[PDB]
Amino acid sequence: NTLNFVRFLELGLSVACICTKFPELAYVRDGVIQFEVQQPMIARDGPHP
Amino acid sequence: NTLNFVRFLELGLSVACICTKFPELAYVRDGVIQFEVQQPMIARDGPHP
Repeated sequence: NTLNFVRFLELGLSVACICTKFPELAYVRDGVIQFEVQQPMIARDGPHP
Repeated sequence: NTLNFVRFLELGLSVACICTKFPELAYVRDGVIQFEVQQPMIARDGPHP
């Protein structure tokens, strides 16, 4: 018998991740990702600060 | 992220009010509005007034 080979991209699970190659991953000590998120405002009056 | 800007008139609440600009509102002591409603009547007989 001959096996049926699966490629990772053919699967439906491949949508849940963003694959990227990186040859110099053995030299990396610690990687970080930064975020900047702002929020809207509601203007009111009365006994509300 | 980029904030999404909402304008008041684009809402469906804007049909519930008639907005108008008024620069000298702070010099209004007591703004006033009137109504003049008339009513019909029924002609009848008998010893009624």
